[PDB]
Amino acid sequence: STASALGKLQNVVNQNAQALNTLVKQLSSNFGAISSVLNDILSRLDPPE
Amino acid sequence: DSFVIRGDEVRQIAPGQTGKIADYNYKLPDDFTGCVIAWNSNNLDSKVG
Repeated sequence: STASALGKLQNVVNQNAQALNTLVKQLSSNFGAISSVLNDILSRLDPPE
Repeated sequence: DSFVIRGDEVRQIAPGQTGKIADYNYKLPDDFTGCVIAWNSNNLDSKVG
């Protein structure tokens, strides 16, 4: 009946899942560029910039 | 390399340049190393007729 007794294993699983989630999330940032998607960058403007 | 061009279009002689001669007559590599020297020849390459 009582839950929340296996705190450590649940903590480990949650930490792993959260790390993976934020890693794949970080793919949608501009980082100071003008677009977060590379194909549009290639097909929108001139190669030197 | 040597040639004769209009005075206005000398801007097109540079790496990563777009234009008429830069795309249809003479193209420079993006990582070009060297020098370019241009000088007017109106008194010799131009005729009254």
